[PDB]
Amino acid sequence: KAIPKDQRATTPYMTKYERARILGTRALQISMNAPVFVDLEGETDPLRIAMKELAEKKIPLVIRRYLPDGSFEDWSVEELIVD
Amino acid sequence: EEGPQVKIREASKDNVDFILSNVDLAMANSLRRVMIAEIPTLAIDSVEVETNTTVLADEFIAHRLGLIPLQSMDIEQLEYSRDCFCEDHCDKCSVVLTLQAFGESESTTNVYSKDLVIVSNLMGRNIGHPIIQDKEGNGVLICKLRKGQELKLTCVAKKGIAKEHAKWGPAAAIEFEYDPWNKLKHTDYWYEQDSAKEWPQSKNCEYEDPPNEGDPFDYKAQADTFYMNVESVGSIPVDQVVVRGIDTLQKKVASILLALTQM
Amino acid sequence: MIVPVRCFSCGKVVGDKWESYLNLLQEDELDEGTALSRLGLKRYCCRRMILTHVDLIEKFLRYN
Amino acid sequence: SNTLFDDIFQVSEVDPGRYNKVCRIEAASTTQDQCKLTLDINVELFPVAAQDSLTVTIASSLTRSWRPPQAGDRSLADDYDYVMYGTAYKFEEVSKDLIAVYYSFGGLLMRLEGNYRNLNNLKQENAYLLIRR
Amino acid sequence: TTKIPQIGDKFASRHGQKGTIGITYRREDMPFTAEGIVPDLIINPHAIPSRMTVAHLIECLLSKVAALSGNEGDASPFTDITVEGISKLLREHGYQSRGFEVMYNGHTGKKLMAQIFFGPTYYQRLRHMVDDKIHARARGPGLRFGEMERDCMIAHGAASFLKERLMEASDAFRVHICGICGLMTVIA
Amino acid sequence: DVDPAKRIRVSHHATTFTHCEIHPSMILGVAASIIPFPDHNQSPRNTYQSAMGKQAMGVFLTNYNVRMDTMANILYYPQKPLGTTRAMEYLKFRELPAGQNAIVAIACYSGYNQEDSMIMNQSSIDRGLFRSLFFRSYMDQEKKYG
Amino acid sequence: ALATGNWGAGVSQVLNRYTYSSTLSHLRRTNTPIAK
Amino acid sequence: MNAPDRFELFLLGEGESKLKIDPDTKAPNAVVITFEKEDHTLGNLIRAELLNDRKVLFAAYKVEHPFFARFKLRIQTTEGYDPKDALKNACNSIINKLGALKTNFETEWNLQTL
Amino acid sequence: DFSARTVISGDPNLELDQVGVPKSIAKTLTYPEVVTPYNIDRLTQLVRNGPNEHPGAKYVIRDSGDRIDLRYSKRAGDIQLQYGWKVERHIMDNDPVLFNRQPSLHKMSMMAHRVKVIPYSTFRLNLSVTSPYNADFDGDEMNLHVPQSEETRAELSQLCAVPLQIVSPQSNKPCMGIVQDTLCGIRKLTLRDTFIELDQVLNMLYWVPDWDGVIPTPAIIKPKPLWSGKQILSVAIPNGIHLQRFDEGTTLLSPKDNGMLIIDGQIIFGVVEKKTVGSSNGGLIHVVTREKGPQVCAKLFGNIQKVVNFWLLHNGFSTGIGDTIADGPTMREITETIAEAKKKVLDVTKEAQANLLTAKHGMTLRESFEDNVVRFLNEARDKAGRLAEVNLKDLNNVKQMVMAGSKGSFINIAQMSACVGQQSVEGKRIAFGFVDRTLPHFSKDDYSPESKGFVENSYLRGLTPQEFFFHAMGGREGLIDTAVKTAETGYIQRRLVKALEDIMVHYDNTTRNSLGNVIQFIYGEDGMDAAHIEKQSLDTIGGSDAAFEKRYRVDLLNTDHTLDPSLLESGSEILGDLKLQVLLDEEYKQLVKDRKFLREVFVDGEANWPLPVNIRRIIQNAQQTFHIDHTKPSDLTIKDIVLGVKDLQENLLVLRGKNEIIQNAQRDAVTLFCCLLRSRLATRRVLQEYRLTKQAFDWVLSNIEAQFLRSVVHPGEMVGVLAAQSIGEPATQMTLKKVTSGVPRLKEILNVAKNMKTPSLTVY
Amino acid sequence: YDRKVPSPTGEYVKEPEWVLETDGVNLSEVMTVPGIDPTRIYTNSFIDIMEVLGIEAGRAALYKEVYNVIASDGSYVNYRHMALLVDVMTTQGGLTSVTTVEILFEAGASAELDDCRGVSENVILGQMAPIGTGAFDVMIDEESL
Ligand SMILES: Nc1ccn(C2O[C@H](COP(=O)(O)OP(=O)(O)OP(=O)(O)O)[C@@H](O)[C@H]2O)c(=O)n1
Ligand SMILES: [Mn+2]
Ligand SMILES: [Mn+2]
Ligand SMILES: [Zn+2]
Ligand SMILES: [Zn+2]
Repeated sequence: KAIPKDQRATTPYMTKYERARILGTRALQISMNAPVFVDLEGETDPLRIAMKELAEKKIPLVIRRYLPDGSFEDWSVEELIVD
Repeated sequence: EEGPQVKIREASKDNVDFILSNVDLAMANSLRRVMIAEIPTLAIDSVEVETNTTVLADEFIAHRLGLIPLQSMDIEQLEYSRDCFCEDHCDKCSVVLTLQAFGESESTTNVYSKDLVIVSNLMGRNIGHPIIQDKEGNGVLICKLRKGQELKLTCVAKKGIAKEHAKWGPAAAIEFEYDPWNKLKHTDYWYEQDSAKEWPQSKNCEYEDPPNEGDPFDYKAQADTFYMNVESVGSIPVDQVVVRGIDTLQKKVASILLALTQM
Repeated sequence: MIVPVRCFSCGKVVGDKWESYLNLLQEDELDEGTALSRLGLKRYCCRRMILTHVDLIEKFLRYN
Repeated sequence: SNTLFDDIFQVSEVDPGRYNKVCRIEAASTTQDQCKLTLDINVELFPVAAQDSLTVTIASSLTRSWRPPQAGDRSLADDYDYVMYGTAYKFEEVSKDLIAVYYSFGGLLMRLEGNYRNLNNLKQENAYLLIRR
Repeated sequence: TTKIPQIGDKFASRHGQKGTIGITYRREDMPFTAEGIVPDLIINPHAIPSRMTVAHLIECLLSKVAALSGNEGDASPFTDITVEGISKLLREHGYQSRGFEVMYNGHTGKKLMAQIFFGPTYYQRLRHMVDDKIHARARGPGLRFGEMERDCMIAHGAASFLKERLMEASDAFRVHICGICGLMTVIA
Repeated sequence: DVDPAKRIRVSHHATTFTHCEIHPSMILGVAASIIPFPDHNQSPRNTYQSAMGKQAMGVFLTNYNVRMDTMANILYYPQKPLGTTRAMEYLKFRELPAGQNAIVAIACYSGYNQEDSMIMNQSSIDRGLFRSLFFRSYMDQEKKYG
Repeated sequence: ALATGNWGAGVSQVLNRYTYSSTLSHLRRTNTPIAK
Repeated sequence: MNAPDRFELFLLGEGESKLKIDPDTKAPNAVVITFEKEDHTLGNLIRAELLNDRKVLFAAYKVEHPFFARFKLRIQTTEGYDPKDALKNACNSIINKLGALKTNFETEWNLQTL
Repeated sequence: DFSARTVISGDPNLELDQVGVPKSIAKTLTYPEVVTPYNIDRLTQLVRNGPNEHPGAKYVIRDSGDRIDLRYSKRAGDIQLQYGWKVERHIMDNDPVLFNRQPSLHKMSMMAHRVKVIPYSTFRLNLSVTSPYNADFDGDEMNLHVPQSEETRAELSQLCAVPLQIVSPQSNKPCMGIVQDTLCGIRKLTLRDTFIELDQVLNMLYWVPDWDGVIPTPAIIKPKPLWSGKQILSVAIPNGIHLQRFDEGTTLLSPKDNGMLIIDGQIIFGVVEKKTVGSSNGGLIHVVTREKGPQVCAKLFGNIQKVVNFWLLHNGFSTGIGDTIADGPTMREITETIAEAKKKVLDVTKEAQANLLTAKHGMTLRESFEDNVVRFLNEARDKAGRLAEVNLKDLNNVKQMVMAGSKGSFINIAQMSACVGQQSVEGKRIAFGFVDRTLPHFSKDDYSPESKGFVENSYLRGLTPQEFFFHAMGGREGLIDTAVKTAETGYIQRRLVKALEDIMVHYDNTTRNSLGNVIQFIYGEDGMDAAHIEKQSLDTIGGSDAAFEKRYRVDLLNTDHTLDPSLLESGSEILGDLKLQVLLDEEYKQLVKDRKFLREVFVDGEANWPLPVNIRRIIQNAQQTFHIDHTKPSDLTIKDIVLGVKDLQENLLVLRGKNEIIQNAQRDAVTLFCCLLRSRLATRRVLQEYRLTKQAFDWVLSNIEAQFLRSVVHPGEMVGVLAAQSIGEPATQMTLKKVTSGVPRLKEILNVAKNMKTPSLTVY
Repeated sequence: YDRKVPSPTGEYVKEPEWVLETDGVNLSEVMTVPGIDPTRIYTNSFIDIMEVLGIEAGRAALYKEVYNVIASDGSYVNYRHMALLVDVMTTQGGLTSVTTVEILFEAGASAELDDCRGVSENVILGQMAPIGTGAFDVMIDEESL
């Protein structure tokens, strides 16, 4: 049941867990010859590639946070702060 | 003859005590090491057992075989088996020895290493002979049998270096010391009540002048003299452990030169 | 089982001294440490080699 | 490029406590009622006795490798016996209306009380120290 | 089979501390005494003070005498044997008397700043060694992953791992399902 | 006038003994009779040794050659301990020992002996220190109740 | 019953022969089944 | 087993060389050679002599794990001076002083009885 | 499945996060890697090598799902890989894998490591991951697990990896630190007198893998170039690390070479031992992790080891029978010390034996007597040991170990060298098992020392028969008490972890169970992660009323109580200023109330409590970073400070809801950090203490705020398990008064036992 | 006993006090005796704490017992793990201890609803548990350039 982009109340920061899932979801795909979106400035290693992706902010996924009552907030990779 | 200086103080077939003088610790130590690890020598490194009715297992005896020191004074004229174009072994890469023994007597019959027969062509290079130094000319006890008990064996010796297995090594212990008074302070002496009461004077102190209790510590000194003493097991005479030692160094370092050249 | 051929620690051959060690004691009546020094085994490593061998073969050879 | 303090001391005291090669000299100025030295010294490379006395200068040269002697076979911005190189860690103990600046030589420590050289002593490390006998 | 000692095998003195061999060195590389004696074995001092195994250390001092003098060294319990006396005798045998010796670094020849406690000590090989013990089960046609190993991985947050390692190979079968009556009743 | 190095013992405050022990060292059992100086050890340790000695390798009997057991471990080169107890005699430990007298250094030298680990001399090994025989026997029966 | 340890059970076991004194020790053991 | 055969401590694997020489990035006039199937015996000796050479600004070696016989020696030198040149220069003295010594020895031994 | 198990060994040449895997174990385990034009060349070489040569491969699978077995496969040497095929390749250097020592009682017993392929047959580890796995090298074996996909690889390296587990939440400090050898030696290396010469020096420098190549300059130039141990360690400690510490009379000239002080990554003063380099609250490994990050920190241990074990390999360290001997005079003083206590017990004896002893209140006579002779005998034991400890020298190698931290304590010296002491079984002297006596070598009714278990002797001297037997009685008691401990302990641990396993933090910051219920309305009452929290002192709380007003009151309107103008540029110009005064008086009022509040929360007065954001450290850093002259007024103004600090408060956020409810929570959650705050960045402090500039000041604060926000707990963490493992694991290292204690207590707790063993009221 | 208490000038000082400590427990009644401080009486029986002073006071006594255990061994566990535990034991308001087919039949007749947040549930089903890295979903970002 969905929570509008304004009014969102959870962290704007990426969590460790989200980042670990992201990079690995992505590296699974780059390891299955999916197209990539960044410059390969030498890299062969799919995690690594993905982590340059996540730093240049070109990973187009969205994290859907459920709250404990069935409600959710959708935050884009692009947006989440990575500390 | 300018440079590193020698000074024998004893010598014997078996030992050679000396003093190196005007040289760095490192070269000293390196000579040390080479004597211990890298000087070629001869030793059983293959044994085929036709028969062993002995009370000892085959590997057991085989091992003991590799340990009996074998004449090695012509060992530069022996190629390493792995450099020789033979298939396996032959007379340019090996001595072959034989061992047979049957417990003929009621009482127990010893197998010693003089009971080792060479079988192969030496080309008149003095190698392979079991080395003998006991009164009785037995050399080493390999085995023992009871009446009815048999052992038959061949062995192959090969040239080898103690890095590879210590059987191949020529030297036995090698004394080595420097600064017997303590004057460099390279070591700091543990004690209860007094550092001199309690530690023994090395014999190597006479040769060297006690320090004098005013004399403020000498920051410039180096390690220039060393007291060694090489002991030979016998496969190679002694003076020879040292000269061949010197010499293996010097080839070590020249392989380095040749390979700057090939860069 | 049988004298070992060399000192474990120094390499000195020690396999050629057992006969004698034992003749030095039983025939010329030396105490174990003057004996061992007669054989030239003067570091403690080789001493221990002679001094603690146990000739088990002697008991193995009693079986037929 | 300079030198920056320099004076002559009286040594009140030489404690070696617990160490052997190292000792802490409690020295005075001949001149000033006010300016003091506490300092650590390698006694084996430079012995020092009760009441001996001392010529002491902090200086600031003659941050790149180090290179052995050779420059050192003529170029000696030393005519001393004893020279350390340390780092000021100071506490401007700024105490009473006299200074104290701190210095550590690889851990052999120093400390100068006084006042006339506030507009003198490097805020900063690069600080050598020199002694002749 | 003959079992040559290796890295991994176990050893022990008789004072109730074991070790495994961590690495072997050949003789050149060991530290040596001026007499050119070198150790068969080097054990760490940290193993000592907290175990309070002074028997070890006296066994080694009495053993050194006994080898140098050719007598059996009386280690029985409850006698008048004393360090003092043991050390006495060792000193008459020209060693310093608490069993230290100066030793030299093998790599370099140089002497060692501190001296070393050095002496024979009766060590036992115990059964039960890294060849019996090494296995590695990864199929083709302990050693597990229990509740407590799960719980560590839930503590880390590692859900993907926890699913892969706990799954079946038992294939994901697919099924349609009513969204009112959740059952597998659906004619597809 | 006592030997400052001896242990304190507190005397016979006794005129009525009726007996005397034969030897205190008889309070021990078979295993702990093999530890040297166990009166210089913390108590638990004598307890672990009394176990691990049961795992050491020596010569279990002079007959091994001829038995055939599941498993057996005989060391190449048994030596008798430089330090023994008087109880050993009776336990024959000198005759069928389980051990060898290793020259041991106690030292930090490289860091590869940390945390109840040891550096061993490969040359020493080369020349046999600690080597041992191992035997496994396998059995089988024949046909049965078919 | 010699074969099993069937009696009180572990009453009979196989003689240890690891080492001579482990044997002597085994022959000398005791066991208490089951307040300090 | 998983033990590497002993010969590997003194003899070269297919494909490997006695030296590899590599330029140091850290600092100028600096190299790191890595010597295979060599150890301290050579390593500490060449090293020690590169430091009797006054155009030698740095020298040092190490075996980075004791399982492998390989050592790595790093020479840094004054501008104008190839390091490789310094290693010949020092290999050269070594061979010289030994030269010597074998001679002072071979002599001192004849002067001898037993 | 995809795992192996061997014997582990230690190795000073591997990094913290490595694991050596024998090659034969690397050839058995496999990872499925997908052909892609990034790897199709390596994969191909691997295929050509095969099962039996490592780097190689055991299977290739195609499109179809057909499994090509390279050992058998008549075409094993002729395979042309296609894109999208898979290759099950052996594992190889740098693949992640998980390594675990059982029993796995907390999550750092299962960490992810970097493979290093090695010869012989044991898994090998760095000495400093030892402690968390509670593993050593007399036998222990460990398991290793190989992850099977890319996701799974990424989990393991981005959350379970070694380096990430340096600092643990269990106790809000490191769980890994320098041990054993490198400890013994890092101390010896760092003493006053330790100097090194250039040959050795440069060999130490080269030994640090990322030394920039610069020979640092020697602390002695003059007779000799001689560098100190200090400075060479210092090469390993990276730039931008600052640490200070004052031990019981340390000063900035530490006579003794106590404490520590370290600035810009160089040691200035103090010997480095377990406090500095061990796994200690506020020490270098905790600092560097935080200031520079996990990966650097985990390099540091391996640089430090590099260095120091180098050095220790050349220096040497042993111990011997000698180190336990104390002086003939000392042993005569020990012997009397002991004699005196036996006389005191004798008079107590006679005294009881004439009935002139009194009990005091409900305690029997005999109990009274026992309690007294056991005080006496232990006070002996102790005095005798302190005696020994004093007498032994600095060069005493046992002492050198205790000194450093690496191994041994007092009681050790004591028992070895001076006297082992009273033995006891269930809390009492050896009891009369025969009738009226402890052994038949005594007469009846004997309550003396020797009769009931004192052991007079040391281990050096050896025990008597009687002594011997009563120490083994004692001994035994431990060996049973330790199996019962270990088993009681493992069952609690597994029930607390099943109890708590489902609690998690949710993206509301709430902590809840698998039905949603709330257990905590925000995790930990503060919403932090306990890895990020450190012991700081809250300054307002302590101190006299006078001294708090010196330190914090600014009165602009008084010429004694304003800010001197050398503090501050604006300082002339604000004297007498009325309206700055009204802000400053509101700052103070707040500091005042802060002091009342806290003193109600910690009624005791304890000042030091764990909080997130180490502000001292930050200020220390801004002081280094901006080259700060203590000798010129600052350009800060009153308001930059005082509003500057107010404003920072509003952005220290843990909760983020628009309504009032969440806002009050937000404010209550940040209360205690806020008081530290205000205390630390009060006006007079900022100026007269810290001396900050404007720039430095504004750096302070945007630092405080990123650090704060990065401490907050992350949603999704399973804090339940955590909790339980943190309470459990330490409950296992209880292997060890007249209230029920330790594990059975804790059994009586978690059981909710109607019928406790010692129930007690304390009445004031 | 010594008790740190602020002094008139503000800084904390020791001030001894006598204290009584008992074998056996009657809190409701001893609380009442003249001359004691009832605000500060304690007991290591948390049960009784709960029964005289209620759930919250019980929860604070329980913490304090668990922390005592842990610190008497001389170790240190951060607050929030034992605070967790103790909240767990007191959240239903009383002190609750922490220490197949049959079962499913019960579920059936009770209409058990299993939330499917656990790990084993989720393994049965072939899925990741909504813990850690499972506690959100990830979706393809159609909203981006
Ligand atoms: N830092 C320290 C200090 C001491 N010990 C110990 O020494 C005692 C006995 O040693 P040992 O039996 O060898 O311990 P473990 O090696 O753990 O025994 P095992 O591996 O056979 O289980 C134990 O109580 C154990 O605490 C330890 O692991 N770590
Ligand atoms: Mn252990
Ligand atoms: Mn262990
Ligand atoms: Zn040939
Ligand atoms: Zn020897």
